[PDB]
Amino acid sequence: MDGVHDLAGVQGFGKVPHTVNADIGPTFHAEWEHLPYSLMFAGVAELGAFSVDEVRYVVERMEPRHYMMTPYYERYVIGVATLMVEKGILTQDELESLAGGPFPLSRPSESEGRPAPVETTTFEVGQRVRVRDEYVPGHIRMPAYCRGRVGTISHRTTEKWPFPDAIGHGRNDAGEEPTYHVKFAAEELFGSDTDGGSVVVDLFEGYLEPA
Amino acid sequence: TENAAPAQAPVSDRAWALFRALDGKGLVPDGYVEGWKKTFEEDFSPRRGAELVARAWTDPEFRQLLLTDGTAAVAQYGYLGPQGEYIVAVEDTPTLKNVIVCSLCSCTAWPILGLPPTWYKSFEYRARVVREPRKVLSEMGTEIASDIEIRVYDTTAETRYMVLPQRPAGTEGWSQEQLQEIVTKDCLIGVAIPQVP
Ligand SMILES: [Fe+3]
Ligand SMILES: [Mg+2]
Repeated sequence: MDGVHDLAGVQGFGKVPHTVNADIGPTFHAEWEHLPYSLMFAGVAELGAFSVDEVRYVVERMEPRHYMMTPYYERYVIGVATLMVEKGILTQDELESLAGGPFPLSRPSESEGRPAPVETTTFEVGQRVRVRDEYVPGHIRMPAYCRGRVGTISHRTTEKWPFPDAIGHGRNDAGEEPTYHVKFAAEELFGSDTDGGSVVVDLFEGYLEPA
Repeated sequence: TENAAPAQAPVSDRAWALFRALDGKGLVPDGYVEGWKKTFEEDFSPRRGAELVARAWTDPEFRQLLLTDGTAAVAQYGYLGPQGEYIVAVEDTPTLKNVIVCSLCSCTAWPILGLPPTWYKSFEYRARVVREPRKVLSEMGTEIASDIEIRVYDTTAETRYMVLPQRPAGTEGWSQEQLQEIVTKDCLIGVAIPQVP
């Protein structure tokens, strides 16, 4: 999904609000902040109602201006609540009654997702690969800066996982694929307009093709 | 107004409403969220990654395991966990500085780095460090010379990373505890270099 959440490479932001080893304060800075992760794991591990990938996608589905003005942990309150309503476990009515006020949720998905691709290749370390020039309106774990670009394999994982573009939609056809550490030169991703050296993206097999 | 925020109840009230809606239906086991809060606050910690770095710095055999099968190395300490089940450690060298981000959200090796800090989840870091990591680190207080390659790892799938920083001069002969003390959270994320007094 080419949403505002795909922020790498966006220009115009100011300083990162940190200097090295500065005080970051407690793990939680308000008494509710442990609830989004905790209730995510209840949903995943206790209710079996959704996957972690579906949490990433529902946060991607926040209305874009809503995403941009909402603090991190509140985005996950909104996302987990949205999933609980979408999966039939809760209603928005009861959430607003308990909350005492409006509780707008993420927007409905505009894609049913897609299966794990049928034809892929097992790549070896050192091989050159290109990121498939594909547009996916639902969930995908490919930041757009690497779409269509060429890099080299640094690592093939020794484990496999369900394809995000399927399991992020709760589909039954996510299969399993390894992922690859793909090293891109900074100039391949941003031309002259970078001060970096290389960028390594961890890309599912189904996002890649031989160069 | 145009582009105005939607009306919303205070976030605390929304978050506790989500809790009560689920707990009222018997879907949240007793002590379940309190259990997680304690795990997040007390067990997941950058002191674990510091311990791993200090071990690597004084034990070449472990250093080699950590760099080739980070999962196995971490498991020897019992530090695998949620968002830290497949670990890859990346080593800094005299010509290479590694830095980690999740540009798409906040993915972090929770059990050995701790939950990410607010700044790591900021739009500023997420947007900028992939494209201008040298300038970002400089602004953050870390100068990386022109002759050093910077390599940014974007945590886009299930690999969870930790940086193995270079061991600084002036620590020869230190004990593992002494070494652990100068490996901070920011060292493990890669935006800081360990400092010697
Ligand atoms: Fe993330
Ligand atoms: Mg975009």
